[PDB]
Amino acid sequence: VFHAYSARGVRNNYKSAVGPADWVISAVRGFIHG
Repeated sequence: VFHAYSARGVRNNYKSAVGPADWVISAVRGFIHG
């Protein structure tokens, strides 16, 4: 399909994974200095 979707919802769901992404990325950069 290519209309029944909702980009405004897909992205809105992405910004979510971004929340924890800070932890994951934080652990990466945090371990780098480890």
